[PDB]
Amino acid sequence: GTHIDLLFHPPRAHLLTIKETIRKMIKEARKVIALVMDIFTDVDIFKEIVEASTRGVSVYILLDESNFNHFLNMTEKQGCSVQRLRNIRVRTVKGQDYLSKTGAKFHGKMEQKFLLVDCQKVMYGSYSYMWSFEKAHLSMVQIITGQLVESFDEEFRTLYARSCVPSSF
Amino acid sequence: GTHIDLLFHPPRAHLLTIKETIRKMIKEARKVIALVMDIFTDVDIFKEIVEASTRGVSVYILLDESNFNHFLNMTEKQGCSVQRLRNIRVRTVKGQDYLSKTGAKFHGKMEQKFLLVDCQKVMYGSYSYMWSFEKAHLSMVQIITGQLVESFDEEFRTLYARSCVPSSF
Ligand SMILES: O=C(N1CCCCC1)N1CCCCC1
Ligand SMILES: O=C(N1CCCCC1)N1CCCCC1
Repeated sequence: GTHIDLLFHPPRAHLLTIKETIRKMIKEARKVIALVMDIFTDVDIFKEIVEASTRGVSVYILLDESNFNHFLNMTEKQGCSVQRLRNIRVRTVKGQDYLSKTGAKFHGKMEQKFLLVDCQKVMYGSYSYMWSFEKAHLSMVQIITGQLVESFDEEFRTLYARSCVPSSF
Repeated sequence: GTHIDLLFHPPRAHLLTIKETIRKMIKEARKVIALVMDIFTDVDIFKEIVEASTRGVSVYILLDESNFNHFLNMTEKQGCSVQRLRNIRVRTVKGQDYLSKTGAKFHGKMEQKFLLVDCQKVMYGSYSYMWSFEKAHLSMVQIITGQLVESFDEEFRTLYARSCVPSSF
């Protein structure tokens, strides 16, 4: 009871691009959007998310901690104060703590990305929401429906519990 | 007609780590191993692949072109001339060609990571074969059996057709 389609960028034998399919999923959302992403600088996908939030959709966004200031800078350059949108909550996730060769204390990255809409559909894969994924790289995603969506829901809730208010806020 | 399980690193309720499951999948290979990977520097996984090849398994490895020298540096440190193992073929894959504002022509990366064994089982996800994914980062994979495996086989063949002999070789 799980169904899976594959999409690629650049595209193959499918009608829509990965980015057009991301916009579609966000426009179709009626209740909740849950996003986990490492780098988020795409202005067009951000605008879709904000519009969803003005419609009354609750939006929860989990970003990798090291790269967060790239997202904040984009929203500021768009003249948005993302802090003030009540229907969106943005929080950061760190990787593991570790000691380097020299004994310094660092943390790694959250290498996870997926979009979960209305607890019924997931896009999961290697596509990051930034210009380099449009113009420079090859990538792929899965569009997932059915029972496996519950597992993504559970994982989102576990990451949300770990996540923190961004230090920049 | 597809079954999918999830594994995480650091590990959650499941018995084995991602790295232990990779070693397992390789040891269980009877005919063919097909691997697509962005960076490969983990010696223990490389030892497993070489041992599979000595028992007559055919091994096809596709590596992101921009990161290839990290692999080559590892195999040489280990005292292995990988280009002399006839049951292993290593080839590189480039991202898209694009032109920067300075005019110089560059290419991006292949952002794709999966292990396909005997045309029957796939490990797909965000885990790269390097020390940072053991000690520093949070990552996840899918373990896939059934009809979806066929789509991974098609994609492998498509990337293999695109791929090139590495310039060092
Ligand atoms: O409403 C949700 N969930 C439904 C959407 C997918 C999984 C998360 N959460 C978000 C995290 C704070 C607790 C409520
Ligand atoms: O025999 C294979 N395999 C590829 C797909 C998974 C296993 C079977 N190939 C490798 C790619 C070039 C031609 C032969």
